[PDB]
Amino acid sequence: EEQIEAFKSIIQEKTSNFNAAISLKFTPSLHG
Amino acid sequence: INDYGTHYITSGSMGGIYEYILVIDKAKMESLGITSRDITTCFGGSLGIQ
Repeated sequence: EEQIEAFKSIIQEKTSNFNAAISLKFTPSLHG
Repeated sequence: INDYGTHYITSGSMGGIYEYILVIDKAKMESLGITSRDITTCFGGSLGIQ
């Protein structure tokens, strides 16, 4: 009698985020 | 020698023989191995300058 078993399990996950917010308001009739 | 044998009988008995042999042998071997590994890494941070 001979018996052999082999199991394999691999899981991968990656997440990346990036934001960018910039505002400009110049008022020394002139407005921005 | 071949016609009359290498030896002759000098004594003995005229009984019966009963020889019974009952031999058994068993060998059982089991091996089980389980290995599990998990690793998780998360890093996140935001910056604010205004």
